Amino acid sequence: AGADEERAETARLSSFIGAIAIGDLVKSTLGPKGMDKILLSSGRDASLMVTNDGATILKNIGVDNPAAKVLVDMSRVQDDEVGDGTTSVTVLAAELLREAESLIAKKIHPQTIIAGWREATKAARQALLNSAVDHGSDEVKFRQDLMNIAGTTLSSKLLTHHKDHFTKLAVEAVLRLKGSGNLEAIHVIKKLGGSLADSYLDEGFLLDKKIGVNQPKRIENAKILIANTGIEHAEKEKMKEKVERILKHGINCFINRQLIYNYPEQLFGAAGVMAIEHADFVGVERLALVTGGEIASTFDHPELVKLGSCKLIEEVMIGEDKLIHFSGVALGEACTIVLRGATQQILDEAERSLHDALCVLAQTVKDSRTVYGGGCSEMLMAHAVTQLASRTPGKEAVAMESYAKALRMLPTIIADNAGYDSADLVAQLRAAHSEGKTTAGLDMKEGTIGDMSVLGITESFQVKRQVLLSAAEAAEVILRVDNIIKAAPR
Amino acid sequence: AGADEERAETARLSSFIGAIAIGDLVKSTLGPKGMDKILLSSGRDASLMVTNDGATILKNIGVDNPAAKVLVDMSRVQDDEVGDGTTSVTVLAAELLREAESLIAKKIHPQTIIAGWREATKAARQALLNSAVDHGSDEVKFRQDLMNIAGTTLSSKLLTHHKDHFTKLAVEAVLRLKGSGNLEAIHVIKKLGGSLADSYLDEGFLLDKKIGVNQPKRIENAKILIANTGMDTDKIKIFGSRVRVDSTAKVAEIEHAEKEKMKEKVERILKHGINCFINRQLIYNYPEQLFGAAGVMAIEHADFVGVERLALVTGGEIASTFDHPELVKLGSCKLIEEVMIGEDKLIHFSGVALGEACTIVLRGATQQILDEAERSLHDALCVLAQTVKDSRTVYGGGCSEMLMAHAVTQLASRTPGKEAVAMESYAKALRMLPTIIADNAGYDSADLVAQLRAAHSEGKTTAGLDMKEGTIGDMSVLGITESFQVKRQVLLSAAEAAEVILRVDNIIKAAPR
Amino acid sequence: AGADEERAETARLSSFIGAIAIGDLVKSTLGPKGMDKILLSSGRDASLMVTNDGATILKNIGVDNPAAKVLVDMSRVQDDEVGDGTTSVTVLAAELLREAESLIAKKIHPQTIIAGWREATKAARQALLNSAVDHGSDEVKFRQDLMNIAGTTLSSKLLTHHKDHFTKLAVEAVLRLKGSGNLEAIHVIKKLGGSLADSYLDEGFLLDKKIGVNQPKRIENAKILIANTGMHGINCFINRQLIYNYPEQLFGAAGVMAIEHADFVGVERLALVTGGEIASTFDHPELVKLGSCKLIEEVMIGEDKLIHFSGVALGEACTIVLRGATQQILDEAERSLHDALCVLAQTVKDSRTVYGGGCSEMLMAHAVTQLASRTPGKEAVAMESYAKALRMLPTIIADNAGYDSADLVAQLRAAHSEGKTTAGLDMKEGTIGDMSVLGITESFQVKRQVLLSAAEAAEVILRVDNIIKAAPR
Amino acid sequence: AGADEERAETARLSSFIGAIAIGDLVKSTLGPKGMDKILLSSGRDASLMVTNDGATILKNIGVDNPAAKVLVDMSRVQDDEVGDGTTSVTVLAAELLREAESLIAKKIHPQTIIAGWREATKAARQALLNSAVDHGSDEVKFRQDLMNIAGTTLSSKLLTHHKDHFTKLAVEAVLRLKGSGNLEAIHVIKKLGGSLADSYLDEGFLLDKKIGVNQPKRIENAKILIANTGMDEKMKEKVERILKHGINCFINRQLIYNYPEQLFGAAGVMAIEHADFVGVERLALVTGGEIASTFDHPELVKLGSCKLIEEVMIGEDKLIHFSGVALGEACTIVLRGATQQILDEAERSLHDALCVLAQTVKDSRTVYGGGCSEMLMAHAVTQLASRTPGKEAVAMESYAKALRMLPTIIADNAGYDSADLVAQLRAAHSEGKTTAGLDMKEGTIGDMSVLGITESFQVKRQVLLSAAEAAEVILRVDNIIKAAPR
Amino acid sequence: AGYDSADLVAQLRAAHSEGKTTAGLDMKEGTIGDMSVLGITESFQVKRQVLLSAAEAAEVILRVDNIIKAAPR
Repeated sequence: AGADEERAETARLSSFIGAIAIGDLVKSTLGPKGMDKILLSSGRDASLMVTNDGATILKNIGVDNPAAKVLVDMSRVQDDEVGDGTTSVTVLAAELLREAESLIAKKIHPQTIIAGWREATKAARQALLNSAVDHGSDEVKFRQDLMNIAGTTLSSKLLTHHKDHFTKLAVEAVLRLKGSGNLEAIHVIKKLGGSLADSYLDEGFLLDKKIGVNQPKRIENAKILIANTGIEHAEKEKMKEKVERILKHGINCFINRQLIYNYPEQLFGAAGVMAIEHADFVGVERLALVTGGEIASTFDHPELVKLGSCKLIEEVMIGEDKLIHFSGVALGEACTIVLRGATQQILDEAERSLHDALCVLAQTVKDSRTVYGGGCSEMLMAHAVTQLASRTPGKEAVAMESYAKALRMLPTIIADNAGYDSADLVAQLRAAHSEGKTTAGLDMKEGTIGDMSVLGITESFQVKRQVLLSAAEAAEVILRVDNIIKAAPR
Repeated sequence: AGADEERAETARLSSFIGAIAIGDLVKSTLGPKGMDKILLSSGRDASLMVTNDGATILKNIGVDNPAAKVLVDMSRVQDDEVGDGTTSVTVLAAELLREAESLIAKKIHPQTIIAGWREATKAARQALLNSAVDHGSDEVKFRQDLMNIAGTTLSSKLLTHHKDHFTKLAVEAVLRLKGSGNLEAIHVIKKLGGSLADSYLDEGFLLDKKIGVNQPKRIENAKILIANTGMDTDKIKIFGSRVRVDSTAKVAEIEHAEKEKMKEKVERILKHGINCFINRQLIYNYPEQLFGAAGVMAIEHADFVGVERLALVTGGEIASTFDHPELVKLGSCKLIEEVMIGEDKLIHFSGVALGEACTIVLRGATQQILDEAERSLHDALCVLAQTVKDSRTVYGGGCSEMLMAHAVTQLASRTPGKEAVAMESYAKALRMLPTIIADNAGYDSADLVAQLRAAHSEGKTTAGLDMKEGTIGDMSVLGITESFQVKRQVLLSAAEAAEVILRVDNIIKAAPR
Repeated sequence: AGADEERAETARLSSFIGAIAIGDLVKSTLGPKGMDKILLSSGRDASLMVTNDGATILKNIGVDNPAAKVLVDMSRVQDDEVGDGTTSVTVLAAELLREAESLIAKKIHPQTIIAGWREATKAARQALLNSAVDHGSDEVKFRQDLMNIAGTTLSSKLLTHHKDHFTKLAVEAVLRLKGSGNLEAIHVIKKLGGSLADSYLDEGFLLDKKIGVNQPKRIENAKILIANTGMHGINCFINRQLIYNYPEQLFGAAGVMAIEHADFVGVERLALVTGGEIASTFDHPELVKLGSCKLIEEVMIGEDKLIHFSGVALGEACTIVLRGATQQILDEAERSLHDALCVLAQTVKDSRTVYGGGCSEMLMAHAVTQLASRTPGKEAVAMESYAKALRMLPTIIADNAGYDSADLVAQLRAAHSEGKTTAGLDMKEGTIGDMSVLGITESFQVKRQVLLSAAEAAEVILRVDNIIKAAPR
Repeated sequence: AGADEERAETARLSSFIGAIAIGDLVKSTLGPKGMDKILLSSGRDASLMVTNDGATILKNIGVDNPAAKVLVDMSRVQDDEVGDGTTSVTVLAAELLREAESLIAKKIHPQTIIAGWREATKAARQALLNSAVDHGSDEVKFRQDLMNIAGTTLSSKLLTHHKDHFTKLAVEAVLRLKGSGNLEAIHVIKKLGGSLADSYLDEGFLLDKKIGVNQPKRIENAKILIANTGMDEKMKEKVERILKHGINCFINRQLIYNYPEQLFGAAGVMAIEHADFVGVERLALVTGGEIASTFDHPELVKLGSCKLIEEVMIGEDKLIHFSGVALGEACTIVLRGATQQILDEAERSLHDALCVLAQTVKDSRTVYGGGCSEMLMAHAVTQLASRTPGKEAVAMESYAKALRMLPTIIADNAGYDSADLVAQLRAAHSEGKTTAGLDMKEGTIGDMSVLGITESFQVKRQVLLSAAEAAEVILRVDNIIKAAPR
Repeated sequence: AGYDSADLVAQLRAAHSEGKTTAGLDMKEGTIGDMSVLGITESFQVKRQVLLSAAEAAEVILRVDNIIKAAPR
C-alpha cells in the first residue's frame, strides 16, 4: 500500500501527463475564432455549462488525483490584477515539460539543468523592463479611453461585427468607476434583441425579481432596505414592529438576500412597499455602494443606520421584457450596462464577451501601460531568446534554450484558431518580427500578418509581468522532485 | 532455477544483497550534490517522513526479510558523540561483503577473517594522526562561526544553491544555544514563497494563527495568557436548576449574563496590560469583540505542542479558571507580532527573558521535498553545536579519505597470513568516496578517480575534490571542513557494526507458491 | 487484409526503420570512445567478423527485406574521393527521417514536402562561405601543419595517448607529397623500438620481405623490375605474386635481391617514384622498364630489419617510416598515417578548410534556423527539419566523450553564436574550448561531398513512390 | 539477420554466460591431478567421448547460440605452436569478465574501462622477466631437454609409470624440428605390440597406404615422385620417363587412375592412391623437394632421396616406411607400448609434447611452474596501479587480483584448503625467492627446481595477449550469429 | 500541391465567378493564377465524355438490387 511510491521515469510522467490534457482544451479557446465548450457532468451536477474563459472552467472541477489544481488556482489572482486577455499562460507552462524528453538523453543528473529556472528569473525581467508599453493615457482621455485592449478580447470572439462598438462602451464604465476603490460594484446582463447600438448604458443597478402578484405597481422617492437576516400573538408583534418602523420612513422597497416570512409579505402590499425574495447577494453588495449603504442587523435597522438613495425604483419594460430598475445613484462609482443587442444568438454571447471586458478594463486604467496584442509580443521575444541561450554557460543555457522554443507554440495556436494553416503562418510571422517591427503581429481576420496598432489591439502591461514569473515557479516544483503527493489519510 | 529455496552458500548471498541494496540509497546522500528521499508507509505510521539524514531513516524501519537491522543500530553510538557530517560509515561496510565471494576461495575460518576487523581498528585509528585538523573554535566568535562544515553537511542537500546562506545562519542559533540550557525548544518552519535572503532570524518562537481580521496589528510589552479550558459557556457542571422567569422579556437578563462573562475577562485583563491571549481549544465568540477594541490578540485552537515549548520560553504559567491572569500567569514581555515574511503571514513571539529556547526560520521554494529543510536543519543544528565544542576538524571534499586509502594499500600483503585478504579489503573501501563526490556534481566519476589519486600521492593534504570546478582544488579556501571527532568514532563504529552482520547469515523458509 | 500490402503510415514505416536500425550500431563506433562489433552470417560466410570502420562492414552484404542496401553503396565512392575519417555521414542521413512524424502535422501532400530538398540547395550554400574555412594554410605551415583533422580521425582510435603526437608528425609527410602528382605512395610500419618519440621520419619506402637466406644484403645504383606475371645490372626484382624456385638460385650468385609476393599497393606507388614500369612478359627488361638508381637496401630502423627504397629522381612522392612504443596501438599508426595523408592531399588541392571538433556544425546551425522562416509555406517546414539534424552531431561527439551531453549542447551553442569560429567541442577537456589552440581544422571538400552524399540517400525513399506488391490471394 | 534484440545490461549477459559454464568443467582438468570428462551428442554421434585435453573437446562441438565458438577456436593455433601443457588460458580469460559486475558500479563508460588493456601494456612488460623466468634451455640439451614439463603434462594422466619414459622421447623429436620450417614435420601413430621401451624412433616419415595386391614388394635406391594432379598416350608417357630415372615410388595426393596401375606392377614402381597432403609437405623438406605440376614434372624438377622405402609389419596394422633422409633436418617417431588404456594415452601425449618442446628449444626462455610465476607477478602488480596516471589505476588493480585464483586452483585439486595456502604462498614469493612454489605433494610450499617442473615462456606471452584480445571484443558487441552485417 | 485545402477553395471561387476563364489553380504558387501562361488546357472532349457516361450508368444503378465492391483486383 502506502502513498505515491514514485521514482525514476514514471515519476516525471505523472506531471507530464497533466500538462498535455489541459493544453489542448485551452488551445481551442485563444484568438478570434475561439471555441466555446459546453460541459456535461452527472456527478452531483445538473446541466451543461459553457465557458469560453479557460480559467473559469479549470477552477470549477477537480476531476482526478494527479497534480494540476494548484497550478490552475494561481491564474485567478492574475485575472483580478490584470484580467484574462486570452488564456495563454497555462499552455506555455505545459510545453516546458516536453523537452524533458531530451532530458532522458541526459541520463545523469536532471537537477543541474534546474539552473535554468534561476536563469528564467533573469529572463522574466528581460521582457518586463524591455519591449512593451505605450505613450499617453493622462486619465479619462477623450479618445484614448479604448478602441484598444477591449477589442483584442473581443477579436477572439466572432461577435466583433457590431460588437466592437460594445467594447468601446466598456471604458465609459471604467472612467465612472475609478475613484474610491478597486473593481467590484459592476453588474452585466444581456437582453434578447432589437438594437443597432446593441447596448444601452444604465444609471444604476439592474435586478430581475418580484415579491408576488399582489403589491403596488410602482413606487416613488423609493427608500431601500437590505437585511442580512430573513406566543402566537408575539408573531403579531413582529408584524407590528415592522409596520410601526416602516410607516414613518415611507418605505417604498425592501430587498432581502434570503427566504422571507409570509406575514410581512402581506403588509408591504397595503402600505405601498415592494419587497424582493432571495435577492442575489452579489446584486445587493453592488447596490449598497450605490445607495450609500447601510449596516445590516436586527429590526433596529430602519432610520439613519440605513442610507437610502432617493431617485426612482420601478419595475419597467424595455422593448418586450419586464425588468426592475434601480436608478439615480449619487455615488456614480457603480453603474450597470444593459445590452439590447441586434437580435441574434451572437447576442446571447454578449454576456460571455462583456464579462471578459469587465475584468480587462479596470486593470487597464490603473496599470497605465500596455503591450501589443495578437501575439506580436511573443514572436519578438522568441527571436531574441535564441541568442540568450548562447550567452550563458552550458549548464544554465540548456534549460534556457528549451524555454525559448516554448514561445513558438503561441503563433501556431493564434493562427490555427483563425482558420488559416498554422504551418504557413509561423514562417511569415517570424520574418516580420525579426526585422524589428514591434507593432507587426498576427492578423487573424486576414489569416496572415499585419499591423496590430491599426487594429488597436493591445495587452495590459501587467499580464506580461505576472505570467513570466508564475510559469517558472510552477515548473520548478515538478522537475526537482521525483516523489511527492501530500499529507493526512489512512 | 524456478525457486527461492536457499541454504549455506546461497544463504550468504542474502546477507550480501542487503549491504548492496542499502548502499545505493545512501550514496546519493553522501555528498555536496545529493538527491532527497520521502518514504510513505501504510499502517501505524504518522505521515511520510522525508529524511536527508541517512542515520535517522535506517534506524526507524525494519522493512523486510533480509537482515540488516542489527548493522544499522550501531551507527547511533557514533551519533551520540557525533554521527554526522555526511553519511559514509554504512557504505564502506557494504563493500566488505563483495570480497566474501573469494572468502570461499580461501577455504578455512570465517571468524579468523574477523580478526582482520581488529586490524580495521589499526586502520580506523590510522585516519587519526592522518590529516592536520584546523586549530580553531572559541566562544561566539565573529568569523569562525560558519561558512565551513554546515555548508558541507548541507552541500549534500538539494537546497545548497541558495541554502548555503541559511546554513551560515544556523550557527547564530547554536551561539544562543550554548552552555546555560542543553538541547531544547528548537523549532524550524519553512515558507512557500521565495525571497533572495530565503530566511529571517527571529528572536523567539514562531506560530501560525490569527484571531480575525479585526484587532491591532502589532502588540508591545506583551503578557501571555494560556488556558486549559475554553472560553465557551452555558452548562458549567451545575445546571442552575432550569430557570423559570415570569412573562418573557425579563429573560433578557440571561443574555446580559453572557455580557458579565465578557466583563470579567476585560476587567482582570486591563490591569495586567494583556497584549496576547493563547488558548489550546475552542473559543467563545463574545470575548473577540472585546479583544478587538481593547487591543489584545487572541489565538483560537492554538496547538498544545507549540504552547509547551513556548512556556519554557516565557517562563511558564499555571493554567486554571478565569482566576488565571495576574500572578498565577508568568508571561514574558518583549515582542509579539504577526510579521509578513516575504510570502505567507506568520505570528512571531520573541525576546524571551530566559534565552534558552530559540527559533530559526528557513524559506525554500514549495514542495513536499522542501520539508527536508526540516531535517537538514536538524543535522545542521547538531554539526555546529559540536563544532564549537570539538575545536577540531579535518579537510573535507574527500581530502582525508584519499590520503588514508594510499596508506592502507601499503599495509596489504605486508602483513602475512589470514589477515592479509581482510586488511586489503578495507583499503579499497576508501576509493568509492572520491567517486561519489564527483558523480553527484555532474562530472564523470571514472576520470575523477584518476586525477585525484595522483594529487594526494604527491603529498598535498589541502588539495581535494572541487565539484564546482569538476576537478581537484584547495579545500581550505572553500571552507569545507569535517568535525574532528566524527572521524575518530566513525571508523571504529563502522568496523564493529560490519562484524556482527557478516557473522550473521540468512533468512529461513521452505516452499514456493 | 490477406498478405503483405502497405499504405500511407504503414508503408512509410518500413523506410523509417531501415535508417534507425543502422544508426544505433554505427553511433557506437564514432568518437575516441568508439566500439568495434563482430557479426556471423547465414550464407557462404565462414565466421564472426569484426570491422572497426562502418564503411567496410556495410558494403559486404545486403541482408534484409527492407530497403537500405542502396544507401550503403554511396559511402565507398566518398571513401575513394577522400576517405574514412571517422564514420559519421551515415548517421546524419538517418536523422532526417525522424522529423517525418511531425511532417503529418503540416497535414497535406507529402510529395511537395520534397520541394524542401529544393530548399536544401539554399542549405547547401549555407554550409558554404558562412563557416570558418582556412584563413591559413600557406605551405608547410609552422603550427597548423597538423594538430587538426588527423588528430580528430585519430581520436576515435584507442591509441591517442602517445599517438596524437604521431598524428601531428604525419603532416610533415603531406608537405613533401604535396602537389597534383599521384596521390598515395605513403606507407608506414611499426617497430618494437624504444619510447617517447614513438616515431621517426626517414629516407624512403619501407617493406617487410626477404628473397631467402641466400642472396646479397645491399644493392647500389639499383635497377628495379616489376612484373604482372609470375616467374641491365639488375639490383632488385619486385614481383606482385608467387615466384618460381629455379630463378632464385640464379639471383643469389648474380648479386640481385628479389621480393616474393610483394603487395600490389606498394608496387604501384613505387612505380611512380622510380619512373614507371610496363609490366608484361619477360620482354619487360630495358626501356619498357623505367628504373631509378640512387639506393635500395634492407636496413634496421632501430633494431628489426626492413627494406627501404630512396633517392627517387622524379621527386613527386616520398614516405614516412615512423617507430614506436611496442603494442597493437603502435601499428595502428600504420592505419592512421595513411588516413591522415589522404585528407591533406585534398587540403592542398582545395586550398580551403574549416574548424574541427564540431565548430563548423554549430555555427551553420544558428544560421540555418533563419532560412526556414524566410522560405514560403511548404518549403519552410521541410527546410527546418534538415536544420535540426545538425543539432544531433554536437551531441554525438560529446556523448562518446564520457561527458554530460545536455551541458555540452548549451555551452557549444554559446561559443558559436558569439561569432568566434575557433571555439568548439573539446572532448579531452570535457567542456568547450578553443579548437584553434588544439589546431583542428577540416578540409573544405569533406563538407561539400558529405552534404551531397547525405541528400541523395534521403531521396531514395521519395523519388520512387512504391517498390513491392499487394494481394495475390 | 542483423536484428537480435538485447539492450542495456543484456548485451553483457549473453557473453557472460558462455564463459562461466566452461570454467568449472575445465578447472578440474588442470595439474597432475586432472579430471577426465565424457560428453554426449545425438544425431550421428554414436556414444560418449572422453577427452583429457580441454582444447580437443572444445573444437569438436558447437552446442548453442551464446557466444563462445570464436574464443574457443583460438586454442588450436596456440596448441600447434606451444599452447597446451595444462589448460589454463581459457580459465583466466573467463574470470576477467566477472568484474563487469563492478563495471555497472562504475556508472559511466565500458570503453574508458578498456584502459585495463593500457594497463596490460605495463603489466605485460612488468611480468615478462621481473619474475625471473629461467636461464637454461640452450638448444639441443643433453638432458635438460625434458624429464621436466612433458612429465607434468603426463602427471594429470594415469600413463605416468611406463609412459613417463615416452614423454622423454618427445624432446629428441623437437631437436630435429628446430628451424624456420616450424609448423610441419610431426606424425605419430600408436602401435599394438610389446617391449618395456614401448617406442621406436624412425629416421623417416611413417605412412599407411598400399598401391594394390600387385607391385614390387620392396624398393631400393628409391626415387620419389609427388604429383599435384591426379592420374585420372597417358600410359606410355609415364613409362617412358619413368624407366630412364629408375623411379621406385610414386606418391599422389588424390585419386589414382587404373591404367597406370597395371604398368607400375611390372615396372618395379610403388604408387600411393589418395595420399594425405599433410604427409607430403613434410616429405618435401626431407627429400630436398620437387616442383609438383603436370606430367612434365619428372627428371631435375624432381629431387628424390634414395636410402630406402618399404612396406612392413610393426606388429599390428600394416604401415609403409620412408627412411634414410639425406637432409637429416626432419624425422618421425613411432610408439609401440604394451597394450592397455595407458598405451592409447601415448597418442594423446606427443600431440601435446612436440609443440610444447618445439617452442622451448627456440625461445631460450621458460618459467617456474606450480604457480611460482603467477604469485610473484601478483605481488609486483600491486605496485603498478599507483604507478600509472589514474584512469589507468583502477583498471590495473582489477587485472592484478585475477592472478590470485591460479594458486588456489592448483591447491584446490591437490586435496588441501587454499586459504592457508594463499596466505603462506604470498609471503614466500614476496620475499624474492623465485625457485619456491606450490608443492602439491608437500601440501605447502617448496623448491620446484628439484621437481623439474617448468613452463614454456610462450605459453605465458600468448595467454596474456590472447586474454586481452578475447575480452575487449566480447564485451563490446550485442549482435551475435544469425545472418550477415547490418 | 501541398497547400492548405480550405483556404484554396475560397480564393479559387472568387476569381472564377469574377468572369476570367484563364485564371485557375496554380499548384506551384499554392494559390490561384493564370492557367494560360502555364499553357495548360484540357481537351474539351475529356470533360464531356466523362460526364455523359457517368450519367447513363447512374440511370440503371438506383433502379436495380444485386451487387457490391472490393477494388479493381
